[PDB]
Amino acid sequence: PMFIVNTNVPRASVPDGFLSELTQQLAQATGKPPQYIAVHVVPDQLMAFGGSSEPCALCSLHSIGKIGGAQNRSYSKLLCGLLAERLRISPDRVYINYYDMNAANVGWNNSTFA
Amino acid sequence: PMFIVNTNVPRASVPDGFLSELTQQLAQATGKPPQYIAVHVVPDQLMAFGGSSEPCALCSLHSIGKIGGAQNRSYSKLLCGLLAERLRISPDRVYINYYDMNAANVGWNNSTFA
Amino acid sequence: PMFIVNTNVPRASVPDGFLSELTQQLAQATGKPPQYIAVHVVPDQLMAFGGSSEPCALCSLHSIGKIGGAQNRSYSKLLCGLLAERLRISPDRVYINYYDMNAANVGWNNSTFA
Ligand SMILES: O=c1nc(-c2cccnc2)sc2ccccc12
Ligand SMILES: O=c1nc(-c2cccnc2)sc2ccccc12
Ligand SMILES: O=c1nc(-c2cccnc2)sc2ccccc12
Ligand SMILES: O=c1nc(-c2cccnc2)sc2ccccc12
Repeated sequence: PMFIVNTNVPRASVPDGFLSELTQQLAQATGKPPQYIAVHVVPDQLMAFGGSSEPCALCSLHSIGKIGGAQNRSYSKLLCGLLAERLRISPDRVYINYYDMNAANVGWNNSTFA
Repeated sequence: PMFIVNTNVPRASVPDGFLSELTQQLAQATGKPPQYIAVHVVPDQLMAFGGSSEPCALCSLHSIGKIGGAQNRSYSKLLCGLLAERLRISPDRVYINYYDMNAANVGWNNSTFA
Repeated sequence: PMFIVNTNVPRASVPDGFLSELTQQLAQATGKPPQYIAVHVVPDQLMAFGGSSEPCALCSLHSIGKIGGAQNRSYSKLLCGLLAERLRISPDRVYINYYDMNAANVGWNNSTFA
């Protein structure tokens, strides 16, 4: 899986350990091995959410499966929780787009997962 | 809705108020209230379009609905117009990818939409 | 087509000709003229892959067609090869998401390709 967070919160506000925590928490949440989890945090972005430049985040989670109604609610609680606690971003200023990737459309190490 | 523009134009060339204008104009164009609209502008990027490093932009618009043939033509006219007028990017050096998101695949405020 | 690479490799380690090399190689691989190809490289990113911050890349390739099981297996070899040689990234620390875009969902030059 791959999780990306884009935020206007400054780099200095991203705690040491955050990438590791996202990796571990996402491994738990998706049930996929941590070695397959990629995480990408992009601070200091020029962003607005609802016209306001208060802290916000635009995120994506891509996974081959493990994406769906109840699962995505669980991920959103988890991930908004982490963004609120670690980056001090209000959950109502976060969007997370979820993508259920076909294995044939995910490349890795000179092939795909199909 | 979420609009992202990645461009090689420098940050200093992005006019004051650009994210506000994008918010307002996208609210009008999509019919969604501006509170729902998130905008993300990423200048100074290392990019090429057609092998040329002249000003260009790669953009995305994600929305739960309000995506379709005629609508996307209208968004393209609007958005290319703004990138041309405000960032001085030729419309023929802009790609905009449109994504119709299922509500269940959009997280917000500790949960997802439906 | 549009190819994006996000990587923790530093900017100074991205060769000046990489965007052009990618443009040319992707034109050959997709069978699309290079004028249609846009490339975006984002270095210096805060990323981890499998919980490690050794060099890695998260990439996407969007195209109106020319996307599919066999083609994506081929693109992965092409792109892993380029990332390994030019950016010194191990191919097992590369993900590439492939997106077959509907022409109606790709904006360009004030309109879409529909
Ligand atoms: O569910 C998975 N999703 C992966 C993914 C999806 C989209 C983008 N990038 C990566 S990689 C992976 C490797 C092994 C086992 C499961 C997975
Ligand atoms: O106007 C509203 N905006 C909302 C929203 C959703 C996502 C991002 N930003 C804002 S959710 C909402 C709930 C109840 C009543 C009004 C609203
Ligand atoms: O049209 C909407 N799209 C939203 C969206 C889509 C994709 C990514 N991020 C946000 S937020 C929203 C909230 C309530 C009612 C409509 C919408
Ligand atoms: O295959 C193509 N894909 C293009 C694309 C797709 C997704 C995102 N950005 C660009 S642009 C294009 C122009 C003319 C003829 C073919 C194409």
